[PDB]
Amino acid sequence: GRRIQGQRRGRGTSTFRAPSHRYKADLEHRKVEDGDVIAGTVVDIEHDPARSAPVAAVEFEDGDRRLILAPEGVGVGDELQVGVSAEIAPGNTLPLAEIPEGVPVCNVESSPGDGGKFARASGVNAQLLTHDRNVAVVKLPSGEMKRLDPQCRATIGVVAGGGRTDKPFVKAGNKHHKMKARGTKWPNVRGVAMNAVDHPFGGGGRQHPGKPKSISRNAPPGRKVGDIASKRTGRGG
Amino acid sequence: ARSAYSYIRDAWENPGDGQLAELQWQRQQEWRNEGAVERIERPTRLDKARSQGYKAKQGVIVARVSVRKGSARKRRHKAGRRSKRQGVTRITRRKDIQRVAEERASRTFPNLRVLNSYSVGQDGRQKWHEVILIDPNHPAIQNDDDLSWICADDQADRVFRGLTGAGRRNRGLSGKGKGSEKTRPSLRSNGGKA
Amino acid sequence: TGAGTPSQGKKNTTTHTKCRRCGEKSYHTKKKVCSSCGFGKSAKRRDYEWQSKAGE
Amino acid sequence: MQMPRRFNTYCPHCNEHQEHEVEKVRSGRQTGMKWIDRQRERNSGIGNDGKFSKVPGGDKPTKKTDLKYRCGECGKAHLREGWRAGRLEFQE
RNA sequence: GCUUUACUGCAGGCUGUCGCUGAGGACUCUCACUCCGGGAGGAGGACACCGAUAGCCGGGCA
RNA sequence: ACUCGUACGGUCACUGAAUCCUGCCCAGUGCAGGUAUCUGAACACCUCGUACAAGAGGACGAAGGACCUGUCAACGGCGGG
RNA sequence: AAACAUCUCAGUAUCGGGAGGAACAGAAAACGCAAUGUGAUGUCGUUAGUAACCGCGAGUGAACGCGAUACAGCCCAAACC
Ligand SMILES: [Cl-]
Ligand SMILES: [Cl-]
Ligand SMILES: [Cl-]
Ligand SMILES: [Cl-]
Ligand SMILES: [K+]
Ligand SMILES: [Mg+2]
Ligand SMILES: [Mg+2]
Ligand SMILES: [Mg+2]
Ligand SMILES: [Mg+2]
Ligand SMILES: [Mg+2]
Ligand SMILES: [Mg+2]
Ligand SMILES: [Mg+2]
Ligand SMILES: [Mg+2]
Ligand SMILES: [Mg+2]
Ligand SMILES: [Mg+2]
Ligand SMILES: [Mg+2]
Ligand SMILES: [Mg+2]
Ligand SMILES: [Mg+2]
Ligand SMILES: [Mg+2]
Ligand SMILES: [Mg+2]
Ligand SMILES: [Mg+2]
Ligand code: NA
Ligand code: NA
Ligand code: NA
Ligand code: NA
Ligand code: NA
Ligand code: NA
Ligand code: NA
Ligand code: NA
Ligand SMILES: [Sr+2]
Ligand SMILES: [Sr+2]
Ligand SMILES: [Sr+2]
Ligand SMILES: [Sr+2]
Ligand SMILES: [Sr+2]
Ligand SMILES: [Sr+2]
Ligand SMILES: [Sr+2]
Ligand SMILES: [Sr+2]
Ligand SMILES: [Sr+2]
Ligand SMILES: [Sr+2]
Ligand SMILES: [Sr+2]
Ligand SMILES: [Sr+2]
Ligand SMILES: [Sr+2]
Ligand SMILES: [Sr+2]
Ligand SMILES: [Sr+2]
Ligand SMILES: [Sr+2]
Repeated sequence: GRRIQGQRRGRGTSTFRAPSHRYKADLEHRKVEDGDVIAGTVVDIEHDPARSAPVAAVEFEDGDRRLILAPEGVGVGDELQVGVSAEIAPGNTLPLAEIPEGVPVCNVESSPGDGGKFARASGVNAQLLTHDRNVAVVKLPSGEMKRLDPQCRATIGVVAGGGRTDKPFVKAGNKHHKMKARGTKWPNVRGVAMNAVDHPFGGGGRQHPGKPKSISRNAPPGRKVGDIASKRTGRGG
Repeated sequence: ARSAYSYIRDAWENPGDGQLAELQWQRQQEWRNEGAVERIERPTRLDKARSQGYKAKQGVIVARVSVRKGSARKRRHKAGRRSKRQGVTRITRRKDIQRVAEERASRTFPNLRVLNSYSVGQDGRQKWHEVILIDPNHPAIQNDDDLSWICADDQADRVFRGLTGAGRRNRGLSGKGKGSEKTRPSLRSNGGKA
Repeated sequence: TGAGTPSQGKKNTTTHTKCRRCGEKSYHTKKKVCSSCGFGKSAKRRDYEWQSKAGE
Repeated sequence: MQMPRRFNTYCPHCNEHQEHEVEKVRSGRQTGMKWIDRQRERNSGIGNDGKFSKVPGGDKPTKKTDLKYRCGECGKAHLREGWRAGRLEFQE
């Protein structure tokens, strides 16, 4: 047959690329020598094209102007801190070790100094649970208990823009506009609606996959479609 | 009496034992951080180099080359093939890695000609070889009774035509009798069946 | 719109031009590569054994 | 059918009639060192391997008798044409 | 051209084994190697990645 | 490439606005999990064989299968008497 | 090969790299008319569709030697300095 859409994606051609030349910045935490003697002031709030959420421009003492992953409740004029001794307040960044248990945080680093990997989407947040000298236990947005190096930095509070998902797109045109700001091919043609040559589910007088949808983890690309290695399907049981 | 050289030789018969073992463990760490072709002031295996024609003289150059380990790096057939010509994984190339190394070295030094080469070990993902190259345009060499032969026009790009020692062995030219029916005087003249 | 005559009217783009190296009107001014002699692609001159009968 | 375990018949070795014992020919074990064994290895590789990719044929509804006839006095056995028999049971 | 529990193979994935690969049927360590860090250093660690091979799946492909 | 992206994400599929609803079936096939025992390759190891080798057999046994379980908004099924 | 998978077409077509006026080969860890024998290497004639290979099918297919052509043999590494 012909390569399926999922395979065309990988070549990274324009149709599948994100409009990076239009993106603003990668909200990674600032790098501090130590001391925590680094503070800045929120100079403005902006829209982040890549995440459909707001971001805050901060001017730091040492003259560095950078965009930051803003939690809810950060406004212009406010002063933020980044360091071990940073004050424990919304919008401030410091290593999990310094963060008091039971405090919601976002933009959590995976490995100390990486800049932040977890809980960055609209209105989300990780929940710092257990402390220790060897491991900090955080509960990520998906509900998974994650063991992290207490040296991993994080921002106090939940991410701005919460509830974005509560409003329906209502029309195709709205979906359209959002999709144009992401690395995605949209709209979506169902596999069952294509010719046999174009997809494992194509072909047949009437539409229907001529096979079970749960595909094995070991299936090669081109064949791994439908419900990948599902542990189960449906709503029952 | 035994030459000092024999000691370098004897050490390399078991690169995995004794002091040499420790040297390699140390060295490779640096080699891994070096490029594909690094010129070096002195041969790592002196006895071997001198034995192959090396000399401490103007116009004589030595370079270490590293190449990825393993079989062929081939792309599967995009057009129709009978089962026989569909193989991809276990297919290996006809040139040994040392030959690939000699050619890369010679490319790096367009004006020099490959004299010979030898192995200096490998790790799990690559192999290293040092190559002796000669400057056919330098008078110190044009006047050498042992090396001036390499200055002849028909010796230009000798490595690319299989005229190296590694080249000749790889072409099945070692044997003078049985088994060399299709290798001598050339693979091509014998229809390419050797 | 038909792929024939009506679609031919839209053709006013310049692609292949006289080549600096070989003189043929084959220098693709958008790719900056000569489809005839290889200029812009290779220092060596574009050539192929299939340009003639195999035994000639 | 039934078959006597022993009986008098011609022994082509003694060249005279003598008592023989009948036994079903038991398959001898292979060594894996015969020419065919080496050809299979030399000629099998990537892709189809010709004859070495063919798999065992079928069966006939009934097989022919496959027996050994051992002379009771010289100890040597001889073979004979077999005959189709659904089952062969020896008497005694 | 297309399909599949047609024949035969080939990619690919999973898995064991050997090499990379070190010290003291379950274990500790650090020194290769890997990752994070601007750096110091941190995390991991003879595993993983990679080379070789073996079994399984394998119209994704011929 | 996705990705200046991080589960309020984005990948893979099915259905196709709202409204009222969406029953029964896990035997077969698919996926997934488990698994005392059974089966399950090669290297190493042991025996026989060979002054060696080919080779024969053994022991150990990974995934996988047998076997058990989960799963139909998974392929599909919901008859005759 | 009256299908076709090994095999064949064929190391052919075509592609990458490179030298010369010619290339390449070449002074035996050879040969093994087994010898009290030959004596670097191409090439030509022959050995021969022979030996060998092969769904032992279709097909593929040498060498030593011999008669010729032309002839040519040397230089390092190390030992000791
Ligand atoms: Cl969306
Ligand atoms: Cl060269
Ligand atoms: Cl019988
Ligand atoms: Cl002779
Ligand atoms: K063919
Ligand atoms: Mg960022
Ligand atoms: Mg777009
Ligand atoms: Mg659709
Ligand atoms: Mg259609
Ligand atoms: Mg298909
Ligand atoms: Mg349907
Ligand atoms: Mg429909
Ligand atoms: Mg001298
Ligand atoms: Mg990196
Ligand atoms: Mg097909
Ligand atoms: Mg419709
Ligand atoms: Mg035919
Ligand atoms: Mg020739
Ligand atoms: Mg036939
Ligand atoms: Mg042939
Ligand atoms: Mg011979
Ligand atoms: Na060169
Ligand atoms: Na063979
Ligand atoms: Na067609
Ligand atoms: Na079922
Ligand atoms: Na035919
Ligand atoms: Na046909
Ligand atoms: Na054959
Ligand atoms: Na004679
Ligand atoms: Sr980042
Ligand atoms: Sr960064
Ligand atoms: Sr279909
Ligand atoms: Sr249900
Ligand atoms: Sr050149
Ligand atoms: Sr139209
Ligand atoms: Sr018109
Ligand atoms: Sr136009
Ligand atoms: Sr170019
Ligand atoms: Sr050409
Ligand atoms: Sr073979
Ligand atoms: Sr095979
Ligand atoms: Sr039958
Ligand atoms: Sr509806
Ligand atoms: Sr089931
Ligand atoms: Sr002569």
